[PDB]
Amino acid sequence: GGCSPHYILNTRFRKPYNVESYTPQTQGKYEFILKEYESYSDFERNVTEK
Amino acid sequence: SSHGCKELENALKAASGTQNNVLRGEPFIRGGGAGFISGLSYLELDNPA
Repeated sequence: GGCSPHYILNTRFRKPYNVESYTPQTQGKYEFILKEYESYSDFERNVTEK
Repeated sequence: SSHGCKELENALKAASGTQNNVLRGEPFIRGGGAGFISGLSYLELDNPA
């Protein structure tokens, strides 16, 4: 039977008998992580004898 | 006549550089259409608002 009104936006849906709820609980979570590392090492040595 | 030289040079040029650059962020949203949720929660690094 059913035929209770269920809507999402302007569209209307027939809920199956088995379903207690299907509901547009709408959420969004975003995560950005960026890790840049640099190291450099330089060693010049000179030795001169005359 | 006699002559004698001893001559020496020693040079050390050490150097180093480092850089740490770290960026983080987390938009979060509840409510609104899932397309607008995704379109806004995506972090534009030039405008985090």
